[PDB]
Amino acid sequence: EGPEGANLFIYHLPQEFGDQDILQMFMPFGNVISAKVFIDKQTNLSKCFGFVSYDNPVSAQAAIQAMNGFQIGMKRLKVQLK
Repeated sequence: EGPEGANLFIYHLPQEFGDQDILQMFMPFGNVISAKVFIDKQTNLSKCFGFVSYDNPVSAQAAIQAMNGFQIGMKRLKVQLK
């Protein structure tokens, strides 16, 4: 985890997405220093939301503007500054 408002919560993820998936999807907006999908630790199933950290707040802002409302797997992502 890093800087500022450089941290994002992403909701309505495809349940099949893992850490690497979310990392690669958000790297186009800048240097991602950590990315995590949250899972139910009994079933190991994704909770369909996760966390992404950039090394700068402008990347996070760009990611929000581009990926909030973005449709993938018949859902629209909800991308939110933490």
